[PDB]
Amino acid sequence: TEFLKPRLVDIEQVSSTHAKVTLEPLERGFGHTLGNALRRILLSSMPGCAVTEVEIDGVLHEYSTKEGVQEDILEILLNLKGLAVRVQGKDEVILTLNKSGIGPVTAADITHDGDVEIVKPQHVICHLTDENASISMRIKVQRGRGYVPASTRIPIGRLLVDACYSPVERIAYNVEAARVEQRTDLDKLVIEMETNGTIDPEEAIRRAATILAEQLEAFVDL
Amino acid sequence: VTEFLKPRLVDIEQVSSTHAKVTLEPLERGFGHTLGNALRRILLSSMPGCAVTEVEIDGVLHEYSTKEGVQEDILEILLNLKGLAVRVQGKDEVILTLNKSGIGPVTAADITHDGDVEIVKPQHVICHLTDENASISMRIKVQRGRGYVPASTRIIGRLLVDACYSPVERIAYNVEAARVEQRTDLDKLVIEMETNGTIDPEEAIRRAATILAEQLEAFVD
Amino acid sequence: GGLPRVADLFEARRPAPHDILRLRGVHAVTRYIVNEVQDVYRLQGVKINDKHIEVIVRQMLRKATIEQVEYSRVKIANRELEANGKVGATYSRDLLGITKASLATESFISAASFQETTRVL
Amino acid sequence: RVPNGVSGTVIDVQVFTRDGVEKDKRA
Amino acid sequence: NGEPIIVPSQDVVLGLYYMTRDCVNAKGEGMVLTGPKEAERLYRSGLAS
Amino acid sequence: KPLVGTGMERAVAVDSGVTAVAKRGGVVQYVDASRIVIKVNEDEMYPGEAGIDIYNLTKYTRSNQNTCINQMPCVSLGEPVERGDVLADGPSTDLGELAL
Amino acid sequence: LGRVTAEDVLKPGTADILVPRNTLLHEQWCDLLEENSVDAVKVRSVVSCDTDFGVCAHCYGRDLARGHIINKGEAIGVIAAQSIGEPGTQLTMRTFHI
Amino acid sequence: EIKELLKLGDLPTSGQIRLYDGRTGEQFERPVTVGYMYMLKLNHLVDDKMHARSTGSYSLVTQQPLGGKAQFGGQRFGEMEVWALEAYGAAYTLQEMLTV
Repeated sequence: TEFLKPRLVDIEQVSSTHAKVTLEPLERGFGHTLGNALRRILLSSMPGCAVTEVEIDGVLHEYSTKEGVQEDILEILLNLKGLAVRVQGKDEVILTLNKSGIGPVTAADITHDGDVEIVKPQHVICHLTDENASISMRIKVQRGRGYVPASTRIPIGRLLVDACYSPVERIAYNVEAARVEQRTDLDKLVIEMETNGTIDPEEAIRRAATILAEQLEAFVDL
Repeated sequence: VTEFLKPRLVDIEQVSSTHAKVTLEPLERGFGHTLGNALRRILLSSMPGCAVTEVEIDGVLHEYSTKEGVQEDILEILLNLKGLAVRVQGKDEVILTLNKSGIGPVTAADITHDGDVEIVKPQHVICHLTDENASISMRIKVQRGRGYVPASTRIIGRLLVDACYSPVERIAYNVEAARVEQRTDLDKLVIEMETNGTIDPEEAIRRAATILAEQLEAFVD
Repeated sequence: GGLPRVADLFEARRPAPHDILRLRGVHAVTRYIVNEVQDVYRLQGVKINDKHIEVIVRQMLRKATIEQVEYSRVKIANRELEANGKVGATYSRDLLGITKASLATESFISAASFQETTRVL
Repeated sequence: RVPNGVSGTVIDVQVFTRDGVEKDKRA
Repeated sequence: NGEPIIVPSQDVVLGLYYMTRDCVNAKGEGMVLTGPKEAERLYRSGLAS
Repeated sequence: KPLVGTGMERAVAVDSGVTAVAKRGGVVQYVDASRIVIKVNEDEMYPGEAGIDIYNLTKYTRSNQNTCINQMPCVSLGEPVERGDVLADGPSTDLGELAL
Repeated sequence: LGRVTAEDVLKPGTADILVPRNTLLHEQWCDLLEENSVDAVKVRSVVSCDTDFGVCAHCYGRDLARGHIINKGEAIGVIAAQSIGEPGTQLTMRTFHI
Repeated sequence: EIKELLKLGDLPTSGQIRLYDGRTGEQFERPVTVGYMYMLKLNHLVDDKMHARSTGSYSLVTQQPLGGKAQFGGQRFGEMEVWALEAYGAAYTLQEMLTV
């Protein structure tokens, strides 16, 4: 009438966006239960940060062009939709970007901030093709969870973008046999995680387990 | 951002003494399946209990043997024995003896009394005796375990019987739609439960939820 | 066979149903037309009860002669005359196609609604 | 003046005048 | 005519047809059961075909 | 673009006339989102000619069916171009191939 | 199935009556007459009715959409016309499937 | 040739794989055909087809509602619908639709 409890036993970091987590040991049937519950929770309820608004100097709306820039404003907004940023201490921040001269404009050109981290500095935003061209913009970053279209949430020259707050991209899991002293009926569970590099695997596992445990409180009823 | 909805409507309906329906509302989108599947799996395959595992019959040496004076057959006698509910206190292996003579229904009330052991349904039919000459003598083995174990996975005239340790007879769930002030994307969970009478459905639900919750203690902070 | 065969059976086109009625009774023309229509409809696997064709046939034959008048009027007049112990009347039934049967009705509003407004008005 | 149920953004305005008289500030 | 007009088709027919077929030497063949609920338990647990 | 095709996409895309095609070969001199300038090769110039080609592009115009028409450059700065090459894409076109 | 016996009909045996005259033949009656292998039956029809300005219930018979006998005040001409007309139209637009 | 290309890509030559249910995690009982296909979006959008009305404007000679979504019109109740209502026996519904 007693069960053995699992623990974290290994964390393997393939790269900055790929990870593996191992839970051991498990009784019969508990591996699949925990795996499916954790996969379902991890893919929908994790928090993150995203870009929500933008302002450019001479730009009125997004269906226009700018002299000396190869892309349209709409393509620039689509490019900005995929910027990954880590923020601590606040739930809202504003960044400034300034650039001049011929060449590409990357994420490394953003003015440095004390409590903001950029994880992929080589992300490309636009191109300048004239030697007498310059660009300056202001970008607003917020925190949340889920997917909020701009139309649902709702001066001339302020442009809104759709927000995808989730930092998780792919989840997989496997169940294998375990080696324990004199026992041959125990399993181990391996979870494979693919993200954008703005969340820690161990913290994600703890957060998902906390959400599930807090949801399970209502079933001990009267 | 860390705040999630909590249910505020819990409805319980008792169709019988061993059959219940529970409604829970409202939930976040997708959580009905998440909770229902896990609860169903734990209820189906992991609850402990007591069951009959083996039987010995004096006049029978083979499963297909024929015993005179009884209307039923050995197969049907085993089928009736498979549905007998019993509670054992402070032990894990009990032998019970049954001796009966006469002409009439032979039920569970004819088993020799032995306290630390109790019978849920005294009027459960075991067999019938047709003639005055006939008599029956038999022995029952009761153990403790988890889930369901078929007899085919384990194979002096001893006959193997399928073991039903879990007290749950039937479990099912369903998910429907719900809204809260134009937020029309939320879930509603409905659960149907039937047990064998040893415990009531609500106690089983609470026990399953406790078992599931105690497995996450290392990670939850 | 096909659609034109059905559309020609209901309008009493001359190749006979006229002679079948005049010589063997309307009870025979009923069965004749029912069988002929069901022959076309049963090749394709279509199930229709026999009542509806009988209804259409009854509506087809509605006048009489002894000029041309309504059958029910003649029957009522004969009943009234025989109620007084007098001599009634003898009549021979007719038969028309649906297009001609529709345009010869006691109501002129429905006939004008159907078709050929100017002539009816 | 916008038909019911239709939204959008203004991206172009055109003004047409003949050889007549008078003109507006926006024109 | 007399025949009904509400009749299942396509997916429903395929599903019921698939449930009601039988095979040879499938998993769990040769058991004796106490009723339909035991059959549902055995199918859901993965112990029978 | 389609992963599985038949091989007639380029013909339709070029003969329709919704793209921009180079009249003479040369080298790309200036390009932005709405204009392309080509410096013509030496052996394709008439006497007494400056020798540059200018292409202006169509931007956000409505069609007869209230849809959108838009052109986008697909060449970089300092690239060499031959005659009959695609310089810009039209609606439903990907690098000179029809894409619906 | 769903008519009313017009005249005297009896069991195949001599002087033995199976169904009384003017009865509505439901499933049980049809099974009973099929058990004894009834040769042929006579029924009432709409075309042979003496009612003027309309018809009468027993000459019509069963109402196929419900099961019981026909009620008073029902427009049977429109129903008959629709029943005949519909299958030809449905036959039309399914030709290209073959 | 398709099977040779599949083998070069390290994929099964039948074109079928194993799939799992996302709501329970259970494996479907038969292999399923999975692949890539080219899809199109046609110019029949439900935003251009939904319409409703309670009261509005009427014609001049025949004081009946106008027709067309552009001018906020009503739907036409034709001859065949009248035949259907006659076959049902619904006299009050028919009178309500014909007059008020």
